[PDB]
Amino acid sequence: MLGFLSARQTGLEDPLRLRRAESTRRVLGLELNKDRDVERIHGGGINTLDIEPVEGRYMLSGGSDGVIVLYDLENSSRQSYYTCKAVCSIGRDHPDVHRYSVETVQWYPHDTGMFTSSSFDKTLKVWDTNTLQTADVFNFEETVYSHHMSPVSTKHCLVAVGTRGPKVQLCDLKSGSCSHILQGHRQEILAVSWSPRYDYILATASADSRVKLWDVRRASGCLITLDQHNGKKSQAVESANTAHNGKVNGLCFTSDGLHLLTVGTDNRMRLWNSSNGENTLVNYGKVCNNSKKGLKFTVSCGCSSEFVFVPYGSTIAVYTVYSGEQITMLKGHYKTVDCCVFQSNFQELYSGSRDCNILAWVPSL
Amino acid sequence: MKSDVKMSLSLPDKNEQVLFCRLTDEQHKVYQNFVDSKEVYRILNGEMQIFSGLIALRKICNHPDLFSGEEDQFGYWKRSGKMIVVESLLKIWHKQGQRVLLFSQSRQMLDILEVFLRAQKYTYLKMDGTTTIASRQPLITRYNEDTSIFVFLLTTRVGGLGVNLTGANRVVIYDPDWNPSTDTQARERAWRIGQKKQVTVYRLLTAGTIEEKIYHRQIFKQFLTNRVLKDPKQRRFFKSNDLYELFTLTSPDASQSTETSAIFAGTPLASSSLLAKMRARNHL
Repeated sequence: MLGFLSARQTGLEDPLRLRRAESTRRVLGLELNKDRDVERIHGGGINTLDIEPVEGRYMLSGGSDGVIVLYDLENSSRQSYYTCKAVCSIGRDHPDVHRYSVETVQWYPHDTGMFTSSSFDKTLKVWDTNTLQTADVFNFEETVYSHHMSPVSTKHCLVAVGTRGPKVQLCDLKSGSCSHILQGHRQEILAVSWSPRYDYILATASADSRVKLWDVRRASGCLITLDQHNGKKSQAVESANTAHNGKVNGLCFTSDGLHLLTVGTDNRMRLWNSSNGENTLVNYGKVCNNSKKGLKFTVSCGCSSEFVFVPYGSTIAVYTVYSGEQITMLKGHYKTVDCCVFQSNFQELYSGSRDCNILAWVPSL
Repeated sequence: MKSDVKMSLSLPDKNEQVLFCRLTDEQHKVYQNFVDSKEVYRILNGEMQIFSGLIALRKICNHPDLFSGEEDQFGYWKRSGKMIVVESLLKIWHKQGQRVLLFSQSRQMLDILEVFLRAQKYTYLKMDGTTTIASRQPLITRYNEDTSIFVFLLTTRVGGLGVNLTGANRVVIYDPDWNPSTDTQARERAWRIGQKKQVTVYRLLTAGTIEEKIYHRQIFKQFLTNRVLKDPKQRRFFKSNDLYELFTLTSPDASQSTETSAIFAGTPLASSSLLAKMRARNHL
């Protein structure tokens, strides 16, 4: 590493080299945090986490008990040991608390003054973070499994919602229009994710073992349907062209948005060319998941090699996205891990699981 | 609309009136017998289709001879008040030298109006659904080119959309329809681009009858379309029960004003604009 510092000082290597190499080294040295703790307030398992995209300071967490906790991740104390204190809380005494489990919570991109939370109580609530009051509510005829706002859209502000209905809802936060729907799936839509690269590209994964990419501006259904075999087993499109041999319960675009990682209940993760949905045949081995709802997993950013952190039983499996090589198992949870969210500023990880714990993984040394 | 683009093209002024034509006493008796007969009672019980009762009352307000079935032949114009007003308007307009469009949704009452015009000495021309399509264009042309034809007979829904009837000056809609658009098209057909003289539309209604409620429904649908398409904020005109109950007869005695006039008695985002718009829409 002194070689890295010397090369940076002498201009031999771009500082990009040191930055991404050290980010990768930090991610590889991920371990149970020696001096850090997260305050425990959820009475039930944490189903979702979200660190705000700008300044990466505050973290939302939705629990199976319906409460939403807002934590400050910064060590505002002077000690090396600190607990991520809870700033705010939609608790059981809040007038607008979710009646059932909160399954997805997401900070509004471009601004930390608002966030959103969808629950199995058939509601997508939009909260003002300052007053901590519901600015809006969208009701659905069937329970919400996931939702996502575009991390890129300066123009549109649509929330793509996947419920147990076979339709992907698009709720306009600009003047409230939840009527827009996308047809083409056949069972519950367990995951939805906007492309970080393209403004109007949305990937939706449903229990019909299919993943569809939509240009929501378009009037002609999905753009691409992901196919495991890319055409080896080709059939007229009524039941073929499946992404997995089970329910596809998780989506994640890579950092650049040029590839898509789909995890399904066939104990398989697959990497897809996001421009034509071709399977890249990256192996990843066996990725154990049996979740009946959406599975939240994230990818690394700002590193020499991209990593993907997938909940794997009661562990976090870290894989290399483009080679599939298994990095490691982060092993500190006592029950199945529901979500993991990656802090890209310091290569940190926060994992929420059914054991009512949010565990922080920090690079060692 | 023709509000922003009006300055580019010309448009002669258009005036419109809704005449409220009292029922004749025989017509009034027939209407009251029908609204007291057991058929409308079964309609109110839901045991029979209300639609036949609607058609029957519309027939009664058009002319009793439709529903019931010298100076006593078929379709005598003295037995329906709307035909009295058509008598007066046709006579006055012929003395004025104008040219008339005579509209009616019913082709049977269109034929009754033809027989009435033959009983008078008005020259006229008829075009309806029974005329062959290949000979529709000549008739219109013959009406539009000369003045020796006085009144042209239509139903609101015959011909292609907007058949060019320009030589007409006055237009009378003999009976209202359920669709606002067919009556709007009826009045629009005379008053189009390249209309030389001021065109006025007279809608003929029978007050306190089914026809008044048909006109009320027509205005209500027009209001709904306008609210959806041009501006949501709109002064509310109607009552839910009065608008929907349409099997009664309260003919005015001129002591109290008509129902229509009683109803119309007065005449990237920076997450704060986004939040402001959300809370604004939600407080409403």
